Amino acid sequence: LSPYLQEVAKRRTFAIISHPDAGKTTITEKVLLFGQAIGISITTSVMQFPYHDCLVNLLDTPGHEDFSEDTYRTLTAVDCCLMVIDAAKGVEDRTRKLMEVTRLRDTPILTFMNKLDRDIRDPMELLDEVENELKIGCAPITWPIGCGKLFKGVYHLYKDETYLYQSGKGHTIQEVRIVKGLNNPDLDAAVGEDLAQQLRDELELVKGASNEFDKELFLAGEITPVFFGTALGNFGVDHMLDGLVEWAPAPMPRQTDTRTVEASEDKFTGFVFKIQANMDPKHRDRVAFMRVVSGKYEKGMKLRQVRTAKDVVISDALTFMAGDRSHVEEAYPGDILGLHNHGTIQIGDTFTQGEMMKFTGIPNFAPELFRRIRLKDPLKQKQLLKGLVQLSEEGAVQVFRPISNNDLIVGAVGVLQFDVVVARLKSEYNVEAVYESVNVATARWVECADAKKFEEFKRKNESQLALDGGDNLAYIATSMVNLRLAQERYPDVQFHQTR
Amino acid sequence: ARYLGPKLKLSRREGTDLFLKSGVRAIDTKCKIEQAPGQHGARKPRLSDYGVQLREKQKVRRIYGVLERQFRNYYKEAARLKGNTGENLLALLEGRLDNVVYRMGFGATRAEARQLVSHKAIMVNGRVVNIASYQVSPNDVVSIREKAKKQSRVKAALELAEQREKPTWLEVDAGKMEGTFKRKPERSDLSADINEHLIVELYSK
Amino acid sequence: NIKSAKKRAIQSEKARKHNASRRSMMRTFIKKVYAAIEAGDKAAAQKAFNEMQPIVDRQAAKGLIHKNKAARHKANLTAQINKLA
Amino acid sequence: MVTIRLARHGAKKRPFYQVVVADSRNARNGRFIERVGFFNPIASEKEEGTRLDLDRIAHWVGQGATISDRVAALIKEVNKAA
RNA sequence: CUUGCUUCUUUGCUGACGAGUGGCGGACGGGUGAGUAAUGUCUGGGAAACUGCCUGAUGGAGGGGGAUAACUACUGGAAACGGUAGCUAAUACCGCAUAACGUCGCAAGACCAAAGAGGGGGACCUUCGGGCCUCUUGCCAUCGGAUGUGCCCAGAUGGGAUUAGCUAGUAGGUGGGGUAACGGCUCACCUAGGCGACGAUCCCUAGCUGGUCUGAGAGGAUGACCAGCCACACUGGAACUGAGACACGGUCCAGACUCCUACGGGAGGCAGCAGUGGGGAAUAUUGCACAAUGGGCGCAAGCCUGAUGCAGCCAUGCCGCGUGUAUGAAGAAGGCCUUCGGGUUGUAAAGUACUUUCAGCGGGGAGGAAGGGAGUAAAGUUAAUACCUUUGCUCAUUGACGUUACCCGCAGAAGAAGCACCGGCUAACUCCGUGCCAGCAGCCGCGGUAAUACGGAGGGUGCAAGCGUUAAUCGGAAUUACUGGG
Ligand SMILES: Nc1nc2c(ncn2[C@@H]2O[C@H](COP(=O)(O)OP(=O)(O)CP(=O)(O)O)[C@@H](O)[C@H]2O)c(=O)[nH]1
Repeated sequence: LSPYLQEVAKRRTFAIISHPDAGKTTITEKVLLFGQAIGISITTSVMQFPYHDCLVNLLDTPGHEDFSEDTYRTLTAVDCCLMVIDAAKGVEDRTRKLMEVTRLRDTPILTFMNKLDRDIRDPMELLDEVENELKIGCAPITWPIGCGKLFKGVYHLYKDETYLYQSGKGHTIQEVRIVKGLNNPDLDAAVGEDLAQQLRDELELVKGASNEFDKELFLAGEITPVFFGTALGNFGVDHMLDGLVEWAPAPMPRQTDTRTVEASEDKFTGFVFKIQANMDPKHRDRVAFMRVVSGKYEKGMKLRQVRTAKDVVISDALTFMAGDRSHVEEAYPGDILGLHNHGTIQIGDTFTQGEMMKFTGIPNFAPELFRRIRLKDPLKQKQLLKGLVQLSEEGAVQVFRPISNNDLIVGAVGVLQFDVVVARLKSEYNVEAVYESVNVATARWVECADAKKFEEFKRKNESQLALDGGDNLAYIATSMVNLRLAQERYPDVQFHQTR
Repeated sequence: ARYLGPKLKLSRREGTDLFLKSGVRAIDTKCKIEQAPGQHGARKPRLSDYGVQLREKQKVRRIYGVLERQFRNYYKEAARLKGNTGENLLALLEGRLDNVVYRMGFGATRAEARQLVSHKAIMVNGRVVNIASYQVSPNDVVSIREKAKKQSRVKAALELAEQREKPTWLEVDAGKMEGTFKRKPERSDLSADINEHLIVELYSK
Repeated sequence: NIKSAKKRAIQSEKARKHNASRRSMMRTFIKKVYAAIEAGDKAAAQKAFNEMQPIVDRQAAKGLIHKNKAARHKANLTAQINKLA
Repeated sequence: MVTIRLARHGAKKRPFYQVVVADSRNARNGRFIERVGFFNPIASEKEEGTRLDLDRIAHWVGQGATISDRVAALIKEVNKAA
């Protein structure tokens, strides 16, 4: 009964994934209220928390199809899963892609139906849509009142608690009085008799057409529980905290090449997930989000870079207290740090204290080559010859340099390159580079062959090479026929994707 | 550092035998000496004063294997000594370790002697020296360590030492390969042909 | 600036009244003798000099005066009071 | 306050100290009154390892110089009966 | 409840220790040359001086009092940050006694100070708070020594005469005040002086020097790194504490710029180490440790040290090593030239025999380490074999560099060569392609259909992990001539 493992059990992970326009930002802003801490969606934010019972971390992500290449590798970081589905949107291709992600690792999933101020369909129809278009069951607990603007209450079943709702509470934290009973006629007078009888008939349909809760099958995520309430009315997310305490388990072990490393061992396993597109007040530091679930921190600990095999002393470790990058602080294991890296560590570089093995991560994809950099106002190119190389290590942006020293290609795996265009208006970013249409086709398949054999490959077509982010040379990708000639050229390679 | 190239073309360029390709074999006559430095060897040059000074400098440098900056340092060390500069410069060139190993007969050529010094074989006063720029002090004893002694490469190349002049200012034992260094060489003893005066007139400006 | 050794500041505040107050009363006694120089009474001048001498030597003892300022005061003030008498 | 102390001359990984009389508020390589003797910590057995003139040192002891620990160890190295 | 096994409230009674009073340090160490043409620096003297910490000598260290923080109760402010009413200690503060070669004064005479703590104990004495004996350390006053700082004078330390007059506290004197101290340093009175063509006043520029580079020397530019001094700490001004600041990480006021506010008011000054924006052609890591030196405090152990000792990056500069050595003609293939005979690349490459310097890997492994801690013995000290100082002697030991320098073994020539020039100056020649077009060039200069000068191929020369170009200084330049011109 050592307190080390007892507060390992008090560290839990819920990141947040949803549909576009679902309400990630509002619900994270309002969970900032619930712990006494306080285009669309271009950031990632971590909220550790000043919470009372446990210390459950958050990890935001941009939700789109062209976005969310962050969450393919940071849903591997997070043990659990929060889903947010709107009724006007429903189960769409975003949700099917997210469930294709989450079924590979069997994450426990608690869903949260948002936007209870708007118009919402029948609850049985929505649960049948979930159970049909996902083929994964569910067990509802509550259901609010009626339709439209009539949603003014919450009726628990496994807690037997009836709460009411007040309007206009988005700015301040207010409390609504509690009615205990279920068959209270005063509740029928305060709510409305016929609507409450319809709600009781729907709860009887829930009791006659659903199942109960599980604990061992909750870990696999077969019957995923749902939760109801709005994100603006300051009401429905206040009941989420008890479920976050009671349902989520200990942080699970993660797979290495040898075996799974549990949360009671040593040799801190914090490899880097994102190198995020940073805001730059005076410095970059790029970012280091980590997986330090295993092992309690030390202030003067000396990490070991496994892929370069070097003893690197890192004494500064930023904790994300309420979004602001706080002071030099050590913590309890199960948290995510932020360190100060200067062009040294890429995505997924592993860390131990001597176990020289690797994980099974990096689900990053191959890009789709959009246009160029042609440098309007051609004075002071060095802010993009440095600062976009700062972005070239990231999973979204990989800058391609041709030999002719002009026409530098911005790598995008998504479509919307407005992120970098907005990022070109910073303290060390002042060049515009307005876009047009220039055709470079297919992804530049990165390959660096073994010695004595790629030399003549460089020699025969020396005008057909291109430097990459990180001093790589793919081939050059103008068409599929050139890649067929490259495969005909037989480049025998110790292959590493870097993507 | 080292030239490591056509060590036979240099003797054709200077015309005189620079002793770079000495070897076990005798005077070769296998490269058409004195009549072909290169493609245009039939041309007779104007051969001015700066020309003969530079050819004399390059001749002495490719005899002794010293680069330009290092030979300018040897000239700076020659102009500061007593006597006259020209005797002191050739005494400093003879005071190199590889030249002493060459005069002992421990190696056929000068580059082979430099390689024998470099690969932990030549030892003076019980202290092994690998770099050939060691200034040999008077009254020293040079030898070869027991782990590198007589792996035949010193042996047959010692037979060439039976055909050389075997000068007075150093003595070899030739039974255990233990040389003995002595007083500094006189100007009228070392090779009797090279001209220090052109080197002094070149480095005087 | 934030410093652990800011105590030397406010303690010097604790100095800048008290020692100076002693300096204050010191010079007022000196000025009292100047009143006798404006009075012409040699007996009152001698009484004021005998009143100011041990206190100015005590102020010279406590590190405030380097016993050459107060020595100069005793010298020229003695010269004035025996030139008047 | 005067003191007799080492001055830390030499090159990197090649120390060569200078025992010297100087004020404590001056720099290590700074202004000094006069130098007396020297010490070489890498002076393993050869023709000379340590010179130390005890007359001027005794004169500065007669003036009130505070001897540091290394200079006192050198005084105990240069012994009157050894 | 395994009754001396464990649970546990009080308790400063100990080892020790947030905060508070107090002592010292913070005026050293570190950073920059903004300002400065003499208030600065260097050389050489001098008196009208101070000097904590270090140390020598001679004496004292006696007897008392009042406040206050911390701590309590209330209360203002969001915070920063206090106020009111009480309690208490000191090596904190203030009187009284007491003085001398100390201060004043010609003398007579007057006055001037403190602080006690820690270790051990025989007899006596214990209101059982302890006195008392001894040792160590601290305090006060003077005379000194050294150090450092303050002050004065002479010489030297850029340009401009298209800067020829400048000065009114100005020049000096008397008297008062002031400074650790002479001093128009500062005020009252008197005279009209003072500087200047041997450059006064004004403008621009600039930290000064030992030194660096070049030069035979004399000279010229520079003074970046090492070191001494001066000046500065966002700008200006001002004082207090303190021996030493009119103050980098102290205070206040006024101004500029960022940030918080509950908007009443406050916080800040990287010309510190790191790191960032911008500038520019151009310059590094938000690293380890007090292991050693030095500085601060403490008796000591111990604490801090972005100085330092290092580690990482940059061929920025110097130096060394290697990228193989010996042998090897069919004088092979390919390229270039040709009078198409042949020559050149070329012992170069292939082949064969050895070796592995340096990198890769696996093992030993110094030195920078002196000290400090515990125990024992001896000599001092003292009543004391107790405490304390010193010296031998026994034990456990103190490394960031560090996967150290260095040594041994494994494997395989295996992983390691570029850059400039080729008309003369100045080292090296041809062919092909344009054709006064493209172009090269440091100067003579070439290219107008046979280019040793442009571009390409071959070959050679020079330097070498560097090579060319650009920028600056000196020499050549006796073309700034003082050496040394007309
Ligand atoms: N009335 C009401 N509006 C809501 C609620 N939740 C979200 N919204 C609205 O829906 C929109 C969702 O905004 P946002 O929080 O940025 O969505 P998002 O989930 O972060 C988008 P993305 O998935 O890309 O990260 C906003 O206009 C917000 O006001 C809710 O509970 N009630």
